[PDB]
Amino acid sequence: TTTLAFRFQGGIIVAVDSRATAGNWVASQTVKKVIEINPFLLGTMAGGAADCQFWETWLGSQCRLHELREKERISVAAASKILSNLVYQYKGAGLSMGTMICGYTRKEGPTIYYVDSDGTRLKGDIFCVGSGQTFAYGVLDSNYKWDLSVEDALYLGKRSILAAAHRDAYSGGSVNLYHVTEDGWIYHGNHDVGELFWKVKEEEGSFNNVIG
Amino acid sequence: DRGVSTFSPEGRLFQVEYSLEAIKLGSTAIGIATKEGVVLGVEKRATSPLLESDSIEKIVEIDRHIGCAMSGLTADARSMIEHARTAAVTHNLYYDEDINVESLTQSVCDLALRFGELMSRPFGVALLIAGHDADDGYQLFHAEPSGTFYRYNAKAIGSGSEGAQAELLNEWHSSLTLKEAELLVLKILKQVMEEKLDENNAQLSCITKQDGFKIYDNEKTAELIKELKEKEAAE
Amino acid sequence: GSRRYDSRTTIFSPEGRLYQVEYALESISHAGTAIGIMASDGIVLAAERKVTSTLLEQDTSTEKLYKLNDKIAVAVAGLTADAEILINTARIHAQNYLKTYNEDIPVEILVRRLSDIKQGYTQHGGLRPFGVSFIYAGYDDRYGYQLYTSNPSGNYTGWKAISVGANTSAAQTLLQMDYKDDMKVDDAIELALKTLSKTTDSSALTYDRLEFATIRKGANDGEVYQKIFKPQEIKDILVKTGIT
Amino acid sequence: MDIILGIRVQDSVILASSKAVTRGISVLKDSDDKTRQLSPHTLMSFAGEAGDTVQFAEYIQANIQLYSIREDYELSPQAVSSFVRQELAKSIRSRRPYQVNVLIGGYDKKKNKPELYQIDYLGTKVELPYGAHGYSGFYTFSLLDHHYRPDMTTEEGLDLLKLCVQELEKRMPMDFKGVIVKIVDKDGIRQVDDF
Amino acid sequence: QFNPYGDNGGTILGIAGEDFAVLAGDTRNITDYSINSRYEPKVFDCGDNIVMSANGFAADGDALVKRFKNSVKWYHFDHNDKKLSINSAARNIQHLLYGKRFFPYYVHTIIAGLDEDGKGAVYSFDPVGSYEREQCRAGGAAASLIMPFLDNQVNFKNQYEPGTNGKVKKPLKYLSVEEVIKLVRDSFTSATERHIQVGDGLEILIVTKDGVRKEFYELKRD
Amino acid sequence: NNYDGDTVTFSPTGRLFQVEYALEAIKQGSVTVGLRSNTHAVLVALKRNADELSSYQKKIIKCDEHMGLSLAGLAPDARVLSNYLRQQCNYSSLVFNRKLAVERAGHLLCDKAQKNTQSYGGRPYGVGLLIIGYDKSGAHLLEFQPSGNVTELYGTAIGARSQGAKTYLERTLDTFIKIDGNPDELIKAGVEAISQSLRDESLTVDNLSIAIVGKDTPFTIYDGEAVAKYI
Amino acid sequence: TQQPIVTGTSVISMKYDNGVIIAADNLGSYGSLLRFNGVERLIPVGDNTVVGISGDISDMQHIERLLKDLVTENAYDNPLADAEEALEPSYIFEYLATVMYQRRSKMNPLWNAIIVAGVQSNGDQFLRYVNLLGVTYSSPTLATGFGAHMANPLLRKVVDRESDIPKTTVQVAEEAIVNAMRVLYYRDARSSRNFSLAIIDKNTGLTFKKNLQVENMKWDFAKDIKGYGTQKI
Amino acid sequence: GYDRALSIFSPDGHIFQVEYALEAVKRGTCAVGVKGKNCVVLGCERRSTLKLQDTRITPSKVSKIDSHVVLSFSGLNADSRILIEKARVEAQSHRLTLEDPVTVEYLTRYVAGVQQRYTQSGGVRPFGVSTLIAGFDPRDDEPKLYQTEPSGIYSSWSAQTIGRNSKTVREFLEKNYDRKEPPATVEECVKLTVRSLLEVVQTGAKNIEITVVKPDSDIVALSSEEINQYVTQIEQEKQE
Ligand SMILES: *C[C@@](C)(O)[C@](*)(O)[C@H](CC(C)C)NC(=O)[C@H](Cc1ccccc1)NC(=O)[C@H](CC(C)C)NC(=O)[C@H](CCc1ccccc1)NC(=O)CN1CCOCC1
Ligand SMILES: [Mg+2]
Repeated sequence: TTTLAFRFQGGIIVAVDSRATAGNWVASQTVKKVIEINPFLLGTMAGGAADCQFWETWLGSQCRLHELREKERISVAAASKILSNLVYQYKGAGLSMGTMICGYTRKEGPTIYYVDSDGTRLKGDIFCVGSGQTFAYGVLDSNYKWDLSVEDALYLGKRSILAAAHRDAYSGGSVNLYHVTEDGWIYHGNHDVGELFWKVKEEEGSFNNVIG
Repeated sequence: DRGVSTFSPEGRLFQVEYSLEAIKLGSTAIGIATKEGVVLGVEKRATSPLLESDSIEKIVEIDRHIGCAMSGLTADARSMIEHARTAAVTHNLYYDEDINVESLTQSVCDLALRFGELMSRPFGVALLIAGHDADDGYQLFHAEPSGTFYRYNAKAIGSGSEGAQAELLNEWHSSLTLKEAELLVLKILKQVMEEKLDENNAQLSCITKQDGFKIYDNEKTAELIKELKEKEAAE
Repeated sequence: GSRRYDSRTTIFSPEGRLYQVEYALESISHAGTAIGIMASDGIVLAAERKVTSTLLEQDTSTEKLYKLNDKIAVAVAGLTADAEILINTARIHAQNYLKTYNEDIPVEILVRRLSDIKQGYTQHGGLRPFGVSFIYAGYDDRYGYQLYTSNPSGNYTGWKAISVGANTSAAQTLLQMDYKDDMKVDDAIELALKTLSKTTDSSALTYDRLEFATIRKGANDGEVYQKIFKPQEIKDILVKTGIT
Repeated sequence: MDIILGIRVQDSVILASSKAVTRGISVLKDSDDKTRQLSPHTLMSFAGEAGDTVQFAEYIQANIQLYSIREDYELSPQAVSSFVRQELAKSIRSRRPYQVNVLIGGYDKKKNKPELYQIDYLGTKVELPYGAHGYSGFYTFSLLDHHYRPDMTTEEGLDLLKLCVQELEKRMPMDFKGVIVKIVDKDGIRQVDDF
Repeated sequence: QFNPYGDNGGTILGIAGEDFAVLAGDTRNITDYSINSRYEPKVFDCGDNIVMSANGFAADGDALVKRFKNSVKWYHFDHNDKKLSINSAARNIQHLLYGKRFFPYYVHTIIAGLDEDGKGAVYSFDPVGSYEREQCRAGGAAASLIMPFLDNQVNFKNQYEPGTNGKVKKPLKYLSVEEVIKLVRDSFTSATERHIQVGDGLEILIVTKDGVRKEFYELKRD
Repeated sequence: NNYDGDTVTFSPTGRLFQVEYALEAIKQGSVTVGLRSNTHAVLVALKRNADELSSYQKKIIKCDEHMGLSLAGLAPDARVLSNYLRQQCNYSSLVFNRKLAVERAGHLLCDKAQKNTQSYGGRPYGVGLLIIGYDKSGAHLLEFQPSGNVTELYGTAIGARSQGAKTYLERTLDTFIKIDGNPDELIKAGVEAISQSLRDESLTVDNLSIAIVGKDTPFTIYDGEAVAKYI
Repeated sequence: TQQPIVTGTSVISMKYDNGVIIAADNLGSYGSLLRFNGVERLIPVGDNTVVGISGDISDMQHIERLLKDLVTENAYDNPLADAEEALEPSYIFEYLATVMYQRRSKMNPLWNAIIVAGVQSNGDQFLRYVNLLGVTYSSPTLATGFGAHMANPLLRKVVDRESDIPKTTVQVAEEAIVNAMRVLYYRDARSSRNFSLAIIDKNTGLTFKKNLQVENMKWDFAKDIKGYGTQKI
Repeated sequence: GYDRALSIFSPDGHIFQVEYALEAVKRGTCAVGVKGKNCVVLGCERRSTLKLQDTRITPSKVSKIDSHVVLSFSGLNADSRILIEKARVEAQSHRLTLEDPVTVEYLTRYVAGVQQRYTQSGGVRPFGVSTLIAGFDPRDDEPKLYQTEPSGIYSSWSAQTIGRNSKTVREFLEKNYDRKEPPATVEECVKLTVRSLLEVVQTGAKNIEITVVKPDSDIVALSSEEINQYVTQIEQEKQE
């Protein structure tokens, strides 16, 4: 899978691919790897499909219970730590999860937390997760600056997933884009790689390795 | 002494009947159901003027589509609310949908008779559970410590209940608007309350399909109190 | 069923008192007097034995003064068997703390733990409370010399001088009269024995009636020594102070 | 987590801990602080298996902070190190042990002395003038055996630490992305922002 | 050593139309190179206009269907005879499957029916309960043979408008029930030719607003 | 008197007063009627309201496709016992692929109620039940009392003023037993029977509750305008 | 987890127009040793059901006791125990299938393959299989072990599909079963000559046949077989 | 285990064990809480029947739950320790999982929930304790003061008192405390707290304890001499 999230001047960009595999069998090209926990919180999924879907859906329930009890939106820190403490209980049992918890709150500002199934929890500005993470990192790190336009940042996230979809055999299908602000997350569409690749090739003049 | 789960010669559980007496001593809570929404209002009843009245939380959210008002030993309600919230969220987790208002009420009422020699006594609090679902629409339920619940078009509980219920008998009709129901709760609360009704010692709330469960601001309730005074003076 | 025979040992009276705690305190008021006095250079523990018989083997006997560790001792007033249950628990707690932190347990932490055990018997479990009051005499490097007392309620407080058991009202008045803050161990020894000598229900105070102990930072090269007095040594200090 | 170093000088304890967090093929982060303040004059650095390290460190932190509130008093470094050791010695015979190695650097306010304790995942405790966990010590102990004196200043301790880090940057295969350095003395804990 | 799992073969197929849905499965049941039965029903009417099949290890499949059927019964009891929607059924099945995360049900599950807007719905599950709604899904032994064909013929993948160079895709359409059944029959005839574990018979359950209808067709018995 | 403090105590004349006090809670409950022919079995229940603003308390509960009951007394106890019946019906289906016999269902309820009458701490159930069903030996009607006593009957009634309906059925016995292959006439006889237990109040549209089970008829409950036909 | 010790081989069965037939040999093998020669592996339950069991014999004897106890339990507080509330083949099967799957799910199976043969109340033929894994299936013919490989092909020539069942008489069906048992004696190394056969008919009831033998065997051609290729004498 | 229902309803709808626990609170030494504009002050009575005490080591009446929240009480002293310990544990547990210290309202709600649980659990009696919980939420400058009681009800107070003769001091505070303009400074708030205790205490400065809590974990306990200066100034103004 390839998933990424990064912080910049205008908030957070989150982009993921849509492929599910069973070994070399391509099980699906239409999976949703972003979960919308609330209007200010997003979760990304990489690893076991069931593990990710079940526990991130469960996380949504625990975040909802927090706001009923405390009359206040859960912090990104607290939400990420609920998931990391849960997987830590299951450590050694064989769960497979690589996730990013991305959101805005007034007290924290825009925040990204990496959480995985061996128990690691890390705050940071940039993360790429999954089988195709290295390919995304290659494009992302070279064109990254703090002060991209929202338009340029959305494109870079889209382009980094495209890069990984191309090179990584276990990533592909389509690109789902999100932008997180003060006012919440905004969906910026599903982009099929079968059309996007050729569009990007022509307009950008990239992918000169391919017969086009 | 005597068993906690003992029947009286009339065929009633002593402890359940005695808990109903505790509920009569509690502050008044009123609920009115309409086709435009369900309104829930309470008497706050601060024991002293130094007590910051906004911290009196007798109206409570269970889910976005289900609200709750209480009367009696209000400390006992916290674990009931916690169960209701968990039951509502858990059902959404298992079934990807809102939980029915009746089913939620039934879950709360299953706790009630779990007492013996489990908890050591029944709950000393009654609840008005108000909500909306797609199947049966806008609903109001009265949940007792007996484990029984009744659906109501309108219902009062607490110290002024029998006086308030007789008034709700005359005033309620099937064509009531939401604005009309708000004023009607404020009217009946003002009638049964010891102290003079204002925005600081009484609280309104409602549940609509569009906006869900909302506790009203003190500024919003103040305007509805001013609107009530003028319309009563009008004839 | 069994409900019929339950005394209900952990309930409030209408006045907001714990019946069994109050009645346990009444039991303790008949027990032999124990006095603790804290000085600048040490602590004294003095206590009166209850069972005067010429045939009691005194030199091997211990009803009042018990050692908890090298730094902390207790004087008992109440049921001796109840006290020994608590004493052994306190000895274990001290060694658990030493094992964990590699430092001797601070006096207050030991006192709080025992006092919490007593509290539990008043709030849950349906058992009778322990019919014991302790005077704790101890030293640590934070607060130095400390005197505490605990009673069956589980409440504890700190003291410069204190009495428990019989005639505490009379004893506490006499201590309040003659105690001063700049006082020393030798003076506190004399005060403890004089207070028992006046409050005692017996005709005269003798060596065979007393258990006596001191905790001094007057050991060789700045250490703390616990001295549990032998019968002959109690007899000598009675002659020295001028009581016999 | 890779490199954690400690050095006890005249009037302070200095802890240096690497910034890299690496999972398999990728360096996920290059600014990771591998330490927790246990009390105002006691700092614990840590390294070992992913997840276990932070979970253990924060668990110890919570317990020492609980003790501090209850007694209104700061435990000595020796007492904190003995508590930590017992937790690890208990852990090693569990269903799933904590795979975490730690250094505890503290300033004892009673004795007016810096103290450095090295404890491994088995619960093996030693007090040392200088310490390291993992492959670091294979390079750094020989250096410190040559250059260390007990009466060194904090500035001399930092220079001696630069000489350790330079050697590790020259000879170790992994890029550990530099170190965060923290000093523990009579005035508390502070971070050296430029290293 | 005792192996608690087995492989009973078989293949299943769900296709969603505009106002209908089908769930088809072959009726052959096998172990190794033996045929256990030529007609052992694998697709089941579970009530509330929902059809289900859990293909793979038949004992786990039967157990799961049995537990879901029971879940529908208790959903009626506990929520005033309310109709279990297909989306709600799917989430319930995820919890049934993930409940045995560390000793899984060795099956690939497909359910079919109508959503709350009356439109055709097919949901698909992995052994430990990850799920997704789709227009198309095949599961089981010959899934690898059938799915690419469905991508091509149901979702019109790799097909373009003639004369547009290759820039206008074939536009997506809902298929009629007659057209879907033709694709189902050809899928299973093709799978039977090339997969040894597929054959004997084809049983199709069709779900509309009017209810659940059945159709049966012979397949090759070799 | 001195022997009614708990369920574990016999009185000097061999009586269990707590059980008898539980039996009293049934007599305070609203009336419900049960009757059957050879083909069908019918429950008819008079539902009770708190006041004019309130709903009418539901009296009939479905246990399986072929079995269900009506209640009189403490409704939460009917919920506990009906849930137990639902589970036992369900166990029979899942393990033995067998619809639970109505006679065996009665035996299970009896034994569940009994345990509460012999042990300390617990209390008897405060509710009476009329179980109807259609199984492999045809139509059945049972009466459950929380003493543990379960009885198979052609017809009966329980609750307040239930003696009136019970006498009518005792006269009508020879007529209504013969109503085979005619559900509407069997319900008519049940509605006419429950009418003998009414005083002051009469059968309105949201007051009446009817249920039926039979040969080619699943257990179904009729409320609201569905029972206007029979008023 | 265990291993089977004393074992029984094939159980074979089929439906015919008015009922079902089931058969199994009387052997309990101890690996290659043909240890016990008088073991009954068809166990009747009432007058309408026969349970045929292969695999571990200790586990078979356990199952036999469960079924015996099931009859006792069904009679309790049941005035119609010998009539409308008698045990059915479908009830007996579902019970065993539940037990088998529960035991495999605890990683402690009953190491058997079971065929429940019978006739229901309404006259319908019942024939269904269950094994140590809890796997279940029904077919006009059913067989365990070697019988699956050798008996089913022969029995399927008589009843190839559902529509062939009314066309098959009891004489034809029994003949096919008896021939199949002979073929298994020729070819299964853990079989015996002696066997038991049970017919459950909707009209004539349960007929249980003991001490049957495989007969009309062909061995005469053996005299003409010499060497393994080139040997002439 | 001992399962006996000690807290039960009586015919008039009262739970006597809960009401008798309030009587234990009535017996306890007086405690008072007053919140200013930028502070909260907790005043406590020390009964002077006990002299020859060691004031260094005797359990102080105000207890820190965390660095930013304090708890005082009236009632059984031994019972109060159990609530304080549980509250301290929960404060650290909240920091561990939420990565944020407790709000004053949250800590109050927890302590109150423990008190409630002991009114409907078998084999236990209610706590003979009412608490005043005071402090400042993290990164917040608005003062917080809450009260709990044996039943488990809790609420927020501009000012409040509990314990023996609390009726008298509540009377004083109801006329002297203005909501529109509270004690603007630390001095004004401490003075009003000492004044209110001087209505009941009937002795100089050894019987009064004061603890001032300010924003950002700034908690300090006043000494005897500092309090004695307030006592001197109040009575010199009173002589007029
Ligand atoms: C694409 C990516 C790089 O792998 C990315 O991480 C995605 C992210 C998901 C979609 C959120 N991950 C997957 O696609 C996983 C990869 C993976 C597989 C197995 C274990 C861990 C990770 N894919 C799945 O989880 C897969 C989704 C299905 C195909 C829709 N499910 C399985 O492979 C499934 C369950 C595996 C399993 C079993 C027991 C415990 C835990 C996990 N296995 C099968 O269906 C087995 N087999 C049956 C016959 O057909 C082939 C597959
Ligand atoms: Mg690729």
